[PDB]
Amino acid sequence: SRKTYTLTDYLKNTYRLKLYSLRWISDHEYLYKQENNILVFNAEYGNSSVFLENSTFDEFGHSINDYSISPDGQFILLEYNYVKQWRHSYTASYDIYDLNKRQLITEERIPNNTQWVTWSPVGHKLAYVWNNDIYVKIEPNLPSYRITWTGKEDIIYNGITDWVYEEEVFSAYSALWWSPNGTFLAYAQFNDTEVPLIEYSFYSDESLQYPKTVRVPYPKAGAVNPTVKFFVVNTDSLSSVTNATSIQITAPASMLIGDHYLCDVTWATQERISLQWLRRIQNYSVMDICDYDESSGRWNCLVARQHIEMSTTGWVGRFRPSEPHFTLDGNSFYKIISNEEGYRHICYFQIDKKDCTFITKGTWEVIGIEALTSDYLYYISNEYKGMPGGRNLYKIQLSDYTKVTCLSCELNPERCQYYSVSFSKEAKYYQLRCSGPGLPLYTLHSSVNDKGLRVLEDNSALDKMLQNVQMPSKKLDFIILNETKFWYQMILPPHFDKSKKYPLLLDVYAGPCSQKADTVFRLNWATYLASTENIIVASFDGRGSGYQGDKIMHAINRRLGTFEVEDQIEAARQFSKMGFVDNKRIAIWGWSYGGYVTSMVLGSGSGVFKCGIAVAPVSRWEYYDSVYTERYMGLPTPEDNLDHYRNSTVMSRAENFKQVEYLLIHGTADDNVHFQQSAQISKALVDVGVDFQAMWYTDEDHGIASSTAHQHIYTHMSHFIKQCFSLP
Amino acid sequence: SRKTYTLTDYLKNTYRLKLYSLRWISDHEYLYKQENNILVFNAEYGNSSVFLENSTFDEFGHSINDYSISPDGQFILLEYNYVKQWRHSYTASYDIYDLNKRQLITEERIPNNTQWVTWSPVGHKLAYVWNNDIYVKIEPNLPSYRITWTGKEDIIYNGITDWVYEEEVFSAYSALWWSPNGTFLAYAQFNDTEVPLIEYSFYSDESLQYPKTVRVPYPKAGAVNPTVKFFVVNTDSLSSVTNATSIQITAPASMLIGDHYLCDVTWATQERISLQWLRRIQNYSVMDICDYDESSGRWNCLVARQHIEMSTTGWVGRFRPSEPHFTLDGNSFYKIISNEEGYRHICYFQIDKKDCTFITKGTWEVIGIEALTSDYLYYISNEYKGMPGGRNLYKIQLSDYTKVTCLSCELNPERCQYYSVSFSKEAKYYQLRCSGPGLPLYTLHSSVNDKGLRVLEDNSALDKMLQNVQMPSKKLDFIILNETKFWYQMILPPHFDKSKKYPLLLDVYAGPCSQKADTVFRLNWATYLASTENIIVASFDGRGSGYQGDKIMHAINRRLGTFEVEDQIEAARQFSKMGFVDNKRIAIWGWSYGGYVTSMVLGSGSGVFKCGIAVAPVSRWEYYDSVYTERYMGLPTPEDNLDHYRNSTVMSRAENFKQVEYLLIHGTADDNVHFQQSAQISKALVDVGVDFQAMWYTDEDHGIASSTAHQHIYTHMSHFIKQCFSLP
Amino acid sequence: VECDFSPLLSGTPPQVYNFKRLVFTNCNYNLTKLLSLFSVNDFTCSQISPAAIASNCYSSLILDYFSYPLSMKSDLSVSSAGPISQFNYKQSFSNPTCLILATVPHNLTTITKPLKYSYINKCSRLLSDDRTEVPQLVNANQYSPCVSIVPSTVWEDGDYYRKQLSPLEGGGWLVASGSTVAMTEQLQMGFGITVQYGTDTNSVCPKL
Amino acid sequence: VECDFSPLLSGTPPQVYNFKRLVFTNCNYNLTKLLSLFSVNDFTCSQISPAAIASNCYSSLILDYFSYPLSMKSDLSVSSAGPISQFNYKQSFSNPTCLILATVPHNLTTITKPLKYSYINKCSRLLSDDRTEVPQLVNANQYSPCVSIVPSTVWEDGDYYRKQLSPLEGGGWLVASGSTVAMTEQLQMGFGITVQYGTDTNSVCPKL
Ligand SMILES: *[C@@H]1O[C@H](CO)[C@@H](O[C@@H]2O[C@H](CO)[C@@H](O)[C@H](O)[C@H]2NC(C)=O)[C@H](O)[C@H]1NC(C)=O
Ligand SMILES: *[C@@H]1O[C@H](CO)[C@@H](O[C@@H]2O[C@H](CO)[C@@H](O)[C@H](O)[C@H]2NC(C)=O)[C@H](O)[C@H]1NC(C)=O
Ligand SMILES: *[C@@H]1O[C@H](CO)[C@@H](O[C@@H]2O[C@H](CO)[C@@H](O)[C@H](O)[C@H]2NC(C)=O)[C@H](O)[C@H]1NC(C)=O
Ligand SMILES: *[C@@H]1O[C@H](CO)[C@@H](O[C@@H]2O[C@H](CO)[C@@H](O)[C@H](O)[C@H]2NC(C)=O)[C@H](O)[C@H]1NC(C)=O
Ligand SMILES: *[C@@H]1O[C@H](CO)[C@@H](O)[C@H](O)[C@H]1NC(C)=O
Ligand SMILES: *[C@@H]1O[C@H](CO)[C@@H](O)[C@H](O)[C@H]1NC(C)=O
Ligand SMILES: *[C@@H]1O[C@H](CO)[C@@H](O)[C@H](O)[C@H]1NC(C)=O
Ligand SMILES: *[C@@H]1O[C@H](CO)[C@@H](O)[C@H](O)[C@H]1NC(C)=O
Repeated sequence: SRKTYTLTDYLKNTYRLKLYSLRWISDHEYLYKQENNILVFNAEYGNSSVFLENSTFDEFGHSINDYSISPDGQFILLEYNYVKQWRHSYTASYDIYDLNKRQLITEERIPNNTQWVTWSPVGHKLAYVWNNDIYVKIEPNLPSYRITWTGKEDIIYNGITDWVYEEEVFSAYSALWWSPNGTFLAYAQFNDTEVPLIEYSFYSDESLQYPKTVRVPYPKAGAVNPTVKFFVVNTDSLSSVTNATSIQITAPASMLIGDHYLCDVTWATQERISLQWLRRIQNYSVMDICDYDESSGRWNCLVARQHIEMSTTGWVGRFRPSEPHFTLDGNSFYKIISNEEGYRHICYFQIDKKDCTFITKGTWEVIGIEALTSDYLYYISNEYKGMPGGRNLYKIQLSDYTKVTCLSCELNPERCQYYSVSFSKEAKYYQLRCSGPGLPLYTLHSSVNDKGLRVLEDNSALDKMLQNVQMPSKKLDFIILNETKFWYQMILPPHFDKSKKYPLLLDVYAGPCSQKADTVFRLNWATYLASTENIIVASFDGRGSGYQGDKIMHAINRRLGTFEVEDQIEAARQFSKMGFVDNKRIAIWGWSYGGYVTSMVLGSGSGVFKCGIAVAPVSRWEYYDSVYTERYMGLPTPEDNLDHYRNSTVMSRAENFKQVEYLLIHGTADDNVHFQQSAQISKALVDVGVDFQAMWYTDEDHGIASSTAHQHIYTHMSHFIKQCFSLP
Repeated sequence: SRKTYTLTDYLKNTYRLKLYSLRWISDHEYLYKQENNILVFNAEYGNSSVFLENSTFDEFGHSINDYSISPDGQFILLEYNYVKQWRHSYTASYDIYDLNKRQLITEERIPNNTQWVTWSPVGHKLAYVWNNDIYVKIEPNLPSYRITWTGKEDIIYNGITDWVYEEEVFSAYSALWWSPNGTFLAYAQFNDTEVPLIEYSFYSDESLQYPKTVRVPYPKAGAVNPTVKFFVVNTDSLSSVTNATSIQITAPASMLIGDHYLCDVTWATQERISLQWLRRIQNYSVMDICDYDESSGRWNCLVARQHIEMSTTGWVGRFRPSEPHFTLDGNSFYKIISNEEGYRHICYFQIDKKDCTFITKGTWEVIGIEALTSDYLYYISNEYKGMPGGRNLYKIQLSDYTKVTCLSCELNPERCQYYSVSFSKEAKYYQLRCSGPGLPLYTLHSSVNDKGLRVLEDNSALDKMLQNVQMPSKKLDFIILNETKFWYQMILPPHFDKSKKYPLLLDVYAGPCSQKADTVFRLNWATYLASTENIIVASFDGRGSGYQGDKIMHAINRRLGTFEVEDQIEAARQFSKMGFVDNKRIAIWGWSYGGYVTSMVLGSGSGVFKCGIAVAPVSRWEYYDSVYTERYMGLPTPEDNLDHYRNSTVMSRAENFKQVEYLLIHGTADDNVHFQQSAQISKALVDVGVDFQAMWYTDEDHGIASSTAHQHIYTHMSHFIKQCFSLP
Repeated sequence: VECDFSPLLSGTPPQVYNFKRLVFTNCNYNLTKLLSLFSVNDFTCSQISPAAIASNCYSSLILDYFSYPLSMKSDLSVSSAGPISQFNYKQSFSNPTCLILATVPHNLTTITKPLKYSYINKCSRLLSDDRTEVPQLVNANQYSPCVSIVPSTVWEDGDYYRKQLSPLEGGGWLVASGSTVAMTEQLQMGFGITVQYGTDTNSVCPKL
Repeated sequence: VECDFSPLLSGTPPQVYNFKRLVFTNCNYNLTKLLSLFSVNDFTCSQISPAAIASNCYSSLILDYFSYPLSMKSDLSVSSAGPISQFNYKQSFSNPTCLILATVPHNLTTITKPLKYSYINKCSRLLSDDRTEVPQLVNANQYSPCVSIVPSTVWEDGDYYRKQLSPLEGGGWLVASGSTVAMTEQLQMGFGITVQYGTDTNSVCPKL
C-alpha cells in the first residue's frame, strides 16, 4: 500500500531525474560541473582535474545566469542581468574573466543590453550583437570592431533573427556562423520594414500605472514577409583604421524572382560555405556552394555546384531542408533526403553532380546524421524493431554500405530504446543518452573499438525513491487503419485491471511531423493522473505524424484540421472498444496545435468526447505565422488554398460545443499563438449561446511556464478533469 | 401552482414594462410615438392630431436609429449609420427632411462620421461636430459656418467632451450650450495633448487578421489631466465672408493658479451665462456670472458676482457642484447646497450677495430642482416618511417658504413612492412617472389646480401577465448601527417561510453617494434568483451611501475600501441573525465599484462569505480615472494620500481568497475600468496559489451589454451561484 | 531738425501690450508723409482733431506703435472698457490724444509680420487668502504688470499664465490670460499719439 | 584641335555600370594636363605603358569615366574575374588599354559626388524551366543587360531586381543584385582609355 505520484509531486519536482551534461573541448576531454565546480575529465583514463573552483566568483557582485568558456581555456564569459524575450532570445550583461591572469577584464567591456554573444570555434575571438549591430573582439581586452551600422530596433536585424526566423527557421536567436577556425564570420540581415506588427498588452508589476503595448513584427499567413540578405566578413582583416568589408553572397536567381527564405547555413571547409534557400511556396529549395577567392577576397558560387531539392507531394524536409555533412575535403557531402518510397534516408552527393546516391534504405527513417569520419558515418534512426518511436545510434562503413553496425541496440535493450549521442572532436569518443523506457542512463564510449568505458549517471537514487510509490505503467503499441500501423501509447494506472472500465484522457498534439507515441520515460502530469486519479492517459500518432514516411506525413497537406483531427476521434473509438474504457468518461486536451485539434474534435459533433481542455490553441490558420502555416497550407487566396483556410476554423463549429464541457486557457503575453485566437473562439461560443469555462493567464507567454503560473494551470486543469469524471 | 420568473424570462424580456415617453414642444403640447406614428397631444383636451405617419420614411434606403424634430416643427433630423463609442458618444450620418416641402434636403448636407448634432432651443439652427470642429447651420439647406479650425483627433476637442469629461463631469458627449433663444452658442475646448493613453486590443470579426490597438487619452489618478478653455460665439453675426469670432471667457484667478476643471455651464438669461469651475483638489469651486456687452460684443464676468463654494469634510456636491436655477430676470438663483447639518437643501442666492438663504430644511435631502416659476419652485425630495429611498414631487411657495405642497405623496401612496417629473414649457402641465413599489404608472397633470387630467400608461397588461406567475416580494427596511439608521432591501422568494433557512446573495455597489435600497419596482436577475431558485437577494446602503446627509456620505472620505466594505460584511452578519438565513450559503456580487467591494470583502478573511462574483471590478485606485478617484482619495503622493491608495488594493488581500470561491469576469474592450485591473487581481492570486474561476468577454465594454454577451454572462453567473449553493 | 520715425519701419511691430514708444523733442515733423506710406483705415482723436494734430507745434510728441487687427477697432477706443484699456494700452486723459488704425501695403517690405496678433484678456492678482481676485489695471504711459509672464506673442488663444508672489511682493499669485487673432494678408497696425503743449518750449513743429 | 574633356568635369560621374564614353577623333590632347587636375593613385596599361600612351598618336581615343572607390582596386583589373569585368565594365582585349584610379581634390568643385558608390554583383537569366540560371556577362564596349532594372544608384547594399521576360525575349526572368560602398571624403573615380592605331588616319596626336 505504497504512496501515489501526486500532483504535488509533479509540481514540486519531488522525484528528480538526474542528467549528465558535458562539453567536449577536445577529441578526448570534456568539461563537467560537479558540486558547482567545473572539472575536465580525460576520456581514456577517466581521471579528472579541477578546471574552476565554485568559489572563484563568490565575490562577483552579481548572480551568474550562464557561463561560456573560450575554446582554448584562456577566457570565461560571464552572463548576468539576464532578461528573457522569446523561446531563444534575451538580453544581458557580460563580463570576461582572464583564466591565466585570474582577473576580471575591466576595459573595453561588452555593453549592457547585449542581445547575443558567441566565441569563435577555436581560440577566443568574440562576436556579439548589441542594438542590432554586430561587433567583433579579436583580443578580449581590446576595443571591438563594428561590423554593421544599419541595425534598427524591430526593423533591421544584423546577426540576430527576427521573430519568425527565430521560431520557424533557425530555432535560435543567433544568425551568426563562424568559419571552422574562426577566420570568417558569416551573418544574415533581416528587414522587417513592411512586416505588420502584432500588438498586445503587458501589465507587469502592480506599480505600473499604464499597461505597456508590446509591438512585434509578425507575418501572419499571406502577409508581407521579412526580407533577407547574406554576408561574410574576414575577421583577420579587421582594423581600427577602416570599416569592415562584408562581402555579400546573393541568393540564386531561382529564388530572387519572388519571396524566399534563407533556411540553412553550413560551412564545408575553411574557405567553402554552403547555403540553402527556400521559396515562399516551400516545395522548392536550392543549395549554393561558395568558395573564397584568395586573390579578390570574394566568394564565388558556381551555378554548376547548385543543388535543387523540390517536393511534389508537400513541402521540402520535415520542417525545413536537412543540413549537409561535408567530407573533410568538402568535395562531397551526406544529406538526409526523402526517397522514391517517401522515406528519409542518407544520400551521398558530389558538389558538382546533380544525382545523389542513397547509402541507407528501408521502411524506417534516419532521424539525424551525428558524426562523419574518413571511414564511418554515424546516425540515429528508428530501424530497430520497426518502432518509429524508438531511437538508436548506427555507424555505416563508407567503403561498404552493407557494413552497418548498431552501437546502442544491444547495450541495454530492455531499459534503453531511445538514444541521443554527443561526439568528441574527432568522434574518438561519444556519450550516449538513454531516455527510456527505463530510467535515463548516461554512458561513455570510445569509437575505436566501440568499447564501453563507463557509466556517468544511472539514476539509482531515483529508482530507490520510486520503489516506495505506486508508479503507473506505459503500454506502447499500434492499431491498423486500412492497412497501416498507427502507434499509440497509454499511461496505465497501477494495479491495472482490464476487466474494469477506466476514464480516458486523450493527450494530443498531432501537428505535422509530430510524434506523441515513443519509448521516452517521463515524470509528468499524466503520471499523476494515472497514479493518483486512475485515469488512462493516451496519445495517438495518426495521419500527419512523422518518422514513418511521407505517405503518412504528407497526408494532411493543404488540409490541416481534417485527417489528424478525425484520426484522434477514431483512436478514441478504437480505445473504448478494447473493453477497459468508460465510454462516458473520455476527455481530450492539447496545447498549441494540440489545443487546435482538441477544439476541432470537441466541435466535431461526434459525441465520443465528454469534456476537453484547449491551452493556447490555434483557432484559424490566417492568425498564425507565415513560415509555419504556408508550409502546410499554401496562401489564403482564392487562386491557391483559401477554401481550406476558411473550412478549418474552430469558430465554424461553435454550435457543436453545446454537447461538451470546454475549458479554454490562454496567456495574455503569448507572442507565438496570439491571445486573439482564443478571443475569437470564446466570442463565437458566446454569439451562439454555448457555456464554457475560461481562464486567462496575465503576462504569460506560449509556455505559461513561470513557476506560479505552471502550478496554477495544472491545479486548475486537475479540478476540471476530476470534475468531468465525477472523481472525489 | 403557477410558474416562476425564469432566467429565460429575464433574458428574453418576456414580461415587459411599458413606458410613456413624451417631448413637450410648448407649454401645453407634447409629442408621442404610437404605433410608429408621431402624434401631438394637447395637454388640456387630450385630443391628438397626427404629426408624422410611420410610412413617411418607408422609402428612405436606410435603417433609422434616432430622430430629432426641430423646436418649430419645420424640420426633422434623421440619424442613420450609427456606430457606438463610449457611454454617451458615437458617430453617424444625418439627413434633414423638410416637413413643409415634405422632401429630403439633398444639398450642403451634414457630413458622414458626424460626432454630434443639436438643434437650437427655438427655431431650427443646427450646431454639429465633425472631426472635432464645430459647424453651424442657420438655414438647413445652406452651407455651414465653420466655428473652429483647431480640432484634432485625440488631442483638441471643440464642442465635444474627451473621455474623462464625458464620464466623470458632464455625463454626456456634447460640450455645446445654446443660449435660450439660440442667439449665442457656448462651447468648451479640451486639450489632451499631454494626457497618457490607455491602450488595449480590439479583435472585431474573425476576418480581421491583425487585432486593432485602441488608444484613448485617459488620466489615471495623479496623471497629467486634460486642459480646458471656454468660448461663446454669436450665431447671428455669422457670415461666409469672415471667420467666426469666438469670445473666450477665462476662468477665475482662483482656478488658474493650478489644475482645474469646468464643471457646470448654465444660461441665466439671453445675455447672461453662469459657469462653475472646480479645482483639481475638488473641495473648492467658483461660480462665474457673465453678461454680454452689446457695445464691445464681449462677456464681462464681474468679480463681485463670483460665488465660492467649498467643502471642509469632503468634496463639493454629490458628484459635482449643483446647477443653479435662475429667476426670469437672472438677478437671483436657487441652488442645492449642503447645510450646517450636512443635509442638501435649496438655497436662495442674489447674484451679487455672498450669503444665501435656505428655503428648505430637515433631516432629509432635496434630490433635484425640477421647475421654477414666478410663484413656485418645484423639486423632488425624500422627505416623505423619512424614507431616503423614496422620491416625491413638491412645490414650495416663493412668497412663503412654509407653504410647501406635496404633489405626489397622496396620488397613489400604496403603489407609488418613487417619482420623477417632466414639465411643459412654462410648468403649466407635468407628466408624473411612478417607478415603484407597484407597477410603473404614468399620469398627466395641470399645475394650475394640481388637477390630475389622465392616466397615460398603467401597465395593466403586465399586471395581467404577472398574475399567472409566482412573483417574489420585496422588503424595504433599516437596521441601527451605533445610533444610525441603515437601509437595506431584500428580494424574498415566493411563499416565504421565515422559519426555514435561505441562502443569501448580497447585491452590492456601495460607491460614494450610491443607493441600492429604494422603492423602485424591478424585473431583473434577482427576481429570477428569488422566484425560481429561492435565493434571498439583499442590498445594503452603509457608510458612503447618499441622500441621507454628509455624515454618512463623507464617512469614506480619503479611505475607500474601508467603511463601505466593513458595513457590507456587518450587514451580512445582521441578516444571518434574523433567523431565516443559511449562514453556510451567503454569496456576494457586484459590478464596477461593486466588483471592487465584492473582492475586498472576499479577501477580508471574515469567513462570513462562501463565494462571490466580481464583474469588471476596480482592484487598485491608481488604475482608475483622475476626476472620480481624486474626488474621494486626493492624490497618490506621500505629501497627500498615497498610504490609503496602497492600503486599499484587492491584490494586497490575495492570500485570504483561499477561504472563498471566486468568479472574476471582465470585458476586453472596457475603456472605463480597464481589463488591467482584473489582470492584476488574477496575477496576484496565481502568484499566491489561490484557485478561482475566470471569464473574459472579448470586445465587450464596461456594460457587457451586447445581446449575446448579456445572456451569456448571466447564464454563467447562474451556474456559479447555483453550484455554490448546492442547488439542482 | 526732421523727426526720426526710423525704427518703426524696420522690423516687427510688437504686440499691443509691448507697445514701442517714440519720443519727440525739438524737431520738425512730416506726419502726412508717414501716413502716406500706410493705408489708413481709422483716425480719431480726443481733445484734438486729425486736421489740428498735423498743423500745431508742441513741446513733446509721443508715438506709440504696435501690431493690431482692424477687427478689434471697437476695443481700441478712448471711451472703452475692453481688455485693451484695462490690461494692454491706455493713453493719458490729461493730454490731447490720437488713435490711428493702418495697414502696411506690400510696397512696404521692411515691416515684418508676426505669427499672429496677441492681447491680454485677463490680468489679476489672487490675494494670499486664495479667494480674493483683484484685476490689475494698466495705468497710462505704462505696461501691464502681466508683461513679465505673458510671452511676446501668445502661442494659442486662451492660454493662461501664473506666477506665485513673494511675501514681499504681497503674497498670493499673479495671473494672466492671452487671446489671439489670426494674422492678416497685409499686416495691420495701431498708432497712439500724445501731444504736450508747452509754455515756451514748443520746439516740435511741422515743416514747410 | 585640342581634345574636349569638358563634360567630365561638370556634374556627377555615373556608376561603373553606367560609364560615360568620350570619343576622340582628329584632335590634339594634353592628357598630363587632365591628370594634373586629379590626384592619381594608380596607372596600369595593357599592351601599352603610361609613358607611351601620353606620347603616341592614334586614329581613335576613347575615354570612359565613372565613380569608383579605391577600396575596390583589386576588382578593376584587365586580369580579373570579379563582378566588375563580369557584369559592369569590360575593356577590349584586342586594343591597347589603360586603367586609371584617381581622387578629385577639393580644388575641383564642379565635380559632384553621389550618395554612394554602386556596382552590379549579379546579372543572370532564369530560363523558362524555372531551374537553369545563366549569368549574363557584359561584352566589351557595352553596358550590362541588367542596366534596365538596376537604378542609377543602388539604394541599399544587397538589393535585388527582377523582371519577367516576354516569350519573344526568351521567357523566364531577368535578375540582378546591387552592391554599395560608402562615399568617401573626396570623390574617387575610374578612367578607362582605349586607343586605336590607324593606317593613315592617326589624327589624334598630342600637342606641343
Ligand atoms: C590524467 O592523468 C594523466 C596521468 O595519469 C595525466 O597525464 C599526464 O600528466 C602528468 C602529470 O602527472 C604529465 O607529466 C604527463 O606528461 C601527462 N601525460 C599525458 C597523458 O600527456 C593527465 O594530466 C590527467 N588529466 C586530467 C584531466 O587530470
Ligand atoms: C584558418 O583557415 C584560413 C583559411 O584557409 C587560413 O588562412 C589562410 O592561411 C594560409 C596559410 O597561412 C594563407 O596562405 C592564406 O592566405 C590564408 N587565407 C586567409 C583568408 O587568411 C588560416 O591559416 C587558418 N587559421 C588558423 C588559426 O589555423
Ligand atoms: C384639439 O382640438 C381642438 C378643438 O377641439 C383644436 O383646436 C381648434 O382647432 C380648430 C379646428 O377644428 C380651429 O379652427 C380652432 O381655432 C382651434 N382652437 C384652438 C384651441 O386654438 C386643436 O387643433 C386640437 N389639437 C390637436 C393636437 O389635435
Ligand atoms: C434672443 O435674445 C437676443 C439677446 O437679447 C436678442 O437679440 C437682441 O435683440 C434686441 C432687440 O431686437 C436688439 O436690440 C439687440 O441688439 C439684440 N442683441 C443681440 C446680441 O443680438 C434676440 O432678439 C432674441 N432672439 C429672438 C429670436 O427673439
Ligand atoms: C564547492 O566545492 C566544495 C568542495 O568540497 C563543496 O563542498 C561546496 O559545497 C561547493 N560549493 C558550492 C557553492 O556548491
Ligand atoms: C551596465 O549597467 C550598470 C548599471 O547601471 C553600470 O554600472 C555599468 O557601467 C554598465 N556596464 C557597462 C559595460 O557599461
Ligand atoms: C403605422 O400606422 C398604422 C395605422 O393603422 C398601423 O396599422 C401600422 O401598423 C403602422 N406601421 C408601423 C410600421 O408600425
Ligand atoms: C456618406 O457616405 C456614403 C457611403 O459612402 C456616401 O454615399 C454619401 O455621399 C456620404 N454622404 C455625404 C454627406 O457625403
